[PDB]
Amino acid sequence: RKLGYAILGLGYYATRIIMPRFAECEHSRLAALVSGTPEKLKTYGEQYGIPETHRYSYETFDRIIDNPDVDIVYVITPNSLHRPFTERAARAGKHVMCEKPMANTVADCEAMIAACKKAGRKLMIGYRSRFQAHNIEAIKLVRDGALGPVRTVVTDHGFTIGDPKQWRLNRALAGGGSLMDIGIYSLNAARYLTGEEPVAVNAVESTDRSDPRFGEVEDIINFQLLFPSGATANCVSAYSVNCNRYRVSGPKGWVEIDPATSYQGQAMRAQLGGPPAPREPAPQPKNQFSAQLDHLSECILTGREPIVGGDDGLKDLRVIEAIYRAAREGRTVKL
Amino acid sequence: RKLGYAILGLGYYATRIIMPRFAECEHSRLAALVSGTPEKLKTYGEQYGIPETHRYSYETFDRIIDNPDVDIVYVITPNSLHRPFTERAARAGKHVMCEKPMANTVADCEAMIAACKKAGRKLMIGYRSRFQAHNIEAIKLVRDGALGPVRTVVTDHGFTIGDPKQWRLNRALAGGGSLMDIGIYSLNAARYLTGEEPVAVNAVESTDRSDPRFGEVEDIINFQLLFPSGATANCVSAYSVNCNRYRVSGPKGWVEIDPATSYQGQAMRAQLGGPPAPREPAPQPKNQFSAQLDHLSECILTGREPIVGGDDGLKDLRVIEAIYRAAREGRTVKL
Ligand SMILES: NC(=O)C1=CN([C@@H]2O[C@H](COP(=O)(O)OP(=O)(O)OC[C@H]3O[C@@H](n4cnc5c(N)ncnc54)[C@H](OP(=O)(O)O)[C@@H]3O)[C@@H](O)[C@H]2O)C=CC1
Ligand SMILES: NC(=O)C1=CN([C@@H]2O[C@H](COP(=O)(O)OP(=O)(O)OC[C@H]3O[C@@H](n4cnc5c(N)ncnc54)[C@H](OP(=O)(O)O)[C@@H]3O)[C@@H](O)[C@H]2O)C=CC1
Ligand SMILES: O[C@@H]1[C@@H](O)[C@@H](O)OC[C@H]1O
Ligand SMILES: O[C@@H]1[C@@H](O)[C@H](O)OC[C@H]1O
Ligand SMILES: O[C@@H]1[C@@H](O)[C@H](O)OC[C@H]1O
Ligand SMILES: O[C@@H]1[C@@H](O)[C@H](O)OC[C@H]1O
Ligand SMILES: O[C@@H]1[C@@H](O)[C@H](O)OC[C@H]1O
Ligand SMILES: O[C@@H]1[C@@H](O)[C@H](O)OC[C@H]1O
Ligand SMILES: O[C@@H]1[C@@H](O)[C@H](O)OC[C@H]1O
Ligand SMILES: O[C@@H]1[C@@H](O)[C@H](O)OC[C@H]1O
Repeated sequence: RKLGYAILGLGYYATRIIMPRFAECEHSRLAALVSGTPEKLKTYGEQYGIPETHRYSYETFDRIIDNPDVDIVYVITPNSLHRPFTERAARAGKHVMCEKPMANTVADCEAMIAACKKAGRKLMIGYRSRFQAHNIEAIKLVRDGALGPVRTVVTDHGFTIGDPKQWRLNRALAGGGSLMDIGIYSLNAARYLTGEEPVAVNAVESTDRSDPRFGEVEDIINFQLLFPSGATANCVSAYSVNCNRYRVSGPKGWVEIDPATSYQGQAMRAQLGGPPAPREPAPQPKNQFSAQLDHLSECILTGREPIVGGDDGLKDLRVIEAIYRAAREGRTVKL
Repeated sequence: RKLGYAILGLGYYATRIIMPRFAECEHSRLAALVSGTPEKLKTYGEQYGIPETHRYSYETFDRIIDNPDVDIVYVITPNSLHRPFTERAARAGKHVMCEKPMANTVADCEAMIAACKKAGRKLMIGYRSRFQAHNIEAIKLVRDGALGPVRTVVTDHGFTIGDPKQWRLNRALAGGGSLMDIGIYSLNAARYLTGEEPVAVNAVESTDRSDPRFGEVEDIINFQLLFPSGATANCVSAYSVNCNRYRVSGPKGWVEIDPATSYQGQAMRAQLGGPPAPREPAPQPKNQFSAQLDHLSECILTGREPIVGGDDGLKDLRVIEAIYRAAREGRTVKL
């Protein structure tokens, strides 16, 4: 009925966003905590009724293999740590939910996929937008042919990042800048809205290296995608402006969401045979976070593959590598 | 005090949009008609009370040198004809308003500029948006520092073009496809919102050559611009989707208009400190078309240079050549 989650990395997303949302889950429960901060184990163990036997440090984490209440490890650490904790979780016989971006590189994703396959365990990447009501509505409008063939996707993701000392601005822990953290939503959306994989990539980077935030990673890196159908995407990724939106357009009309992939507050507008009008999406059973959690559990219960498996995360990293290359080399990169 | 316009090329824009707007002008009046269609000279000549003496064919147009009621010739023909009518107008001692795109090529714009300079006559390009209230307001917000430094401009212009036989879809008359006709608004806006000129250009083209519309010119061509300040732009140009908008963003906020550069219907939304909210622009004394007409007239009366002179048209054609080249060569073109 309910599979047990171990949450690993008790930072902002784990504690403010994910852990409260087991409340609306139907097939998932909070079973264990893994943290490098003993104080957090006490604080959250007490809040959520997690016994000391089900609390782990990073030093004792591998012992989770012996805990049958844990089915899934949800890795919610800085990006460069996704690969080793995923592999350790897999060797501990656990299924894995891994936050985006999946890892720093293509090779690292391949390694993760291989370790989970070797363990005979499922791997899913935290693309919660695939469970969000408005995003699902947009995807379905496209698939139903409401727009005709997709011609353009224009999508902007970014926020004004603050503290220079934080791990996202540290290349060794983040793997890269805005593209790794928030621009990936633009890429991921261009992919699920078209339902295609890009065959050509352009990119331009713009970073003020005198800014205390941007000594190591990039601020803005905007990119263009071409798809086999002829569909195109213009994407923004930024750490110096606030944006969160996409519009997908075809000859028969368009639909947009703004904000598109935020935690809440989505608003959709469509232009489909008349002037633009607000469009309310079909109701979903539960919020995107609880839905994401239950999706992995239900896949395990039914022996099915997640809609956003390791291969989806790998496909993003492939294009991300090409985006960085296109900007570096000032040429169109073919995929 | 009103200067006399001769309207040349009595097509849709001239007769449906421009000529009615002489009504609200304070320094411009309709003085003459130039047309290759005799019945149009009679119909519009009678409607606007233009005497037969002030009606010209393309054959007799050069005689306009001897009409002192004509101060300005407004060229509103297919693009490929902008240069020769502008040059002939200049040699007739007339100032010239020329519709966008200025001409097919950089070289042609340079020739037009030289001809008007030789004549000692002013040349202005029909970038009406520079006189439109919402556009003026966006520029003001940028200039006044409301956004901080411009980081991104995301702008989409396109419409679903119809009849395959029209001159816009004929290379010899149009000089190019969507970029020449409607994508130029994206480019022009990126330039006047930043107040800068691009130093690097990326582009991607997507055109279905089996479509009856697109045997000769491009459908979609999207492009990226990098500016000296670090500002960036992502732009759509399209003949197969409907769009008309821009958002300009900086670290302190953003402002967008959708539709941005239409004949009417502009709506502005801004995010400045708090949630996105409607913004009403400062009122303008008259509509963008009358304002455009009077601007050239007032420049002539006061001995000032137009804010959108020939050099602005030239600057757009320089980037347009670079956009076409970047798409063709699949590399970043430097300017
Ligand atoms: N899908 C979404 O909407 C979101 C996804 N994310 C993803 O979640 C992951 C974490 O993001 P966020 O929670 O915002 O990051 P935080 O910095 O808020 O928390 C990160 C946690 O990882 C653990 N950690 C382990 N080693 C380190 C280390 N060397 N340096 C810093 N922290 C370490 C710590 O938890 P402890 O103290 O328990 O060891 C730390 O609190 C990232 O991969 C991010 O991309 C983030 C936000 C939203
Ligand atoms: N600023 C704006 O908002 C707009 C600008 N424009 C610009 O105005 C110009 C014309 O646009 P539009 O008025 O829509 O085009 P139309 O086809 O509606 O009018 C074109 C006119 O140019 C004259 N002309 C001269 N030679 C030719 C030729 N060989 N083939 C066809 N027409 C010819 C004709 O007038 P006659 O019969 O009198 O010779 C024809 O009616 C273009 O440069 C376009 O980009 C257009 C629309 C909006
Ligand atoms: O002029 C616009 C008005 O018509 C409305 O749409 O609200 C915003 C304004 O910019
Ligand atoms: O980023 C981490 C922060 O989320 C946590 O609260 O304290 C430890 C830091 O490493
Ligand atoms: O209950 C949550 C608490 O555990 C966390 O520390 O702060 C966010 C709250 O929503
Ligand atoms: O728990 C984390 C610890 O393991 C790391 O070394 O420093 C950052 C902490 O958040
Ligand atoms: O930095 C955060 C990013 O990691 C998340 O995925 O999207 C929201 C951002 O605030
Ligand atoms: O041939 C041209 C015709 O197409 C236009 O409509 O009238 C002007 C002529 O020069
Ligand atoms: O084709 C037209 C283009 O020329 C004009 O500038 O913008 C409106 C479009 O309809
Ligand atoms: O999109 C294609 C473009 O790349 C090519 O050069 O012109 C033909 C189009 O089909």
